[PDB]
Amino acid sequence: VNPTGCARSEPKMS
Amino acid sequence: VKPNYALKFTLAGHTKAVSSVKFSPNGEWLASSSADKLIKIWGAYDGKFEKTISGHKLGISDVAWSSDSNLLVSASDDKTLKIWDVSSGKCLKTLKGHSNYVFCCNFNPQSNLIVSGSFDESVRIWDVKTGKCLKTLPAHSDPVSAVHFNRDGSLIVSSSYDGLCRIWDTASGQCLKTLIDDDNPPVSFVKFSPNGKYILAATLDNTLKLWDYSKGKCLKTYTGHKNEKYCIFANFSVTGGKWIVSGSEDNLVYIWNLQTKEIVQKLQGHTDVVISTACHPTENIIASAALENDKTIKLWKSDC
Repeated sequence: VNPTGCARSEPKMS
Repeated sequence: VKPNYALKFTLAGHTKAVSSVKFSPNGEWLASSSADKLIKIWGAYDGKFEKTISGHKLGISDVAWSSDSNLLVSASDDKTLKIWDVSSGKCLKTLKGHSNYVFCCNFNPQSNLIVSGSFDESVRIWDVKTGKCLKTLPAHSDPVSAVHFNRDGSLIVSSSYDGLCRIWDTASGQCLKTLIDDDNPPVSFVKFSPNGKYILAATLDNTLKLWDYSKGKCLKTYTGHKNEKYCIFANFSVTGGKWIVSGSEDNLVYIWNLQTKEIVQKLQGHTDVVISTACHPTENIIASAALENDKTIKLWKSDC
């Protein structure tokens, strides 16, 4: 899951 | 003459990060999507709350209007898109097929088709009436960050963390052109320009670029903001002075002169990353929205 609740609000991983 | 965007309204109600805001083509409404699984509708001129639209099982990353302002489509972590009737607030269709989070979406100008991009690295083209997928494009080698139709719907531009922008023939699904960078930073947003001949692309090295589609090369570069972590929307502002507008990871809205690339305004007020901005179709009005520490949408108006 995306902890923030959606993909767009999740910071991109390296 | 430089703009003087000033805060007029702050729109509260989402309970998690806002992900996307969009003005209806008729100028009457603003739609917002959020990580809270909700879509909200607000008055475009005064930010007056109108309604909440619900149904997705997980958070939503994007929402978009049909040309006649009657329909919305949303893209969700639940791996689906939903088509909504705005007036009734009901879900007309659930578009199933993606195998990972759906990230971005748009209607074509005719609004008989929807295009979507997903973390499954594909672009899909859907029939609005039947709710069924027409084409799945093996578009990219990494998540698809944005999808947009050109002005007659004959082309789709897509972007990806793979560093590519690709232009697709809508009718066949085949690739027409790939826009290439030696340095290849992840591309986080793309959109065709108001005149149809340029593409605006954001990359996660704090840069926006205006590409000449025909020639396949960069014409303008805009810098000064912060963008290394999120897929932040950008816009052409055309109702007054000709600007580029974007959110930023330093919590500001940036406005550049399109031609000179100079920053002409920075809008201060949000308390988290400004993930999304939109420009009103006829008035000098900007909407902005922010991530979880803020979770509000702001409406700004300029005299020019």
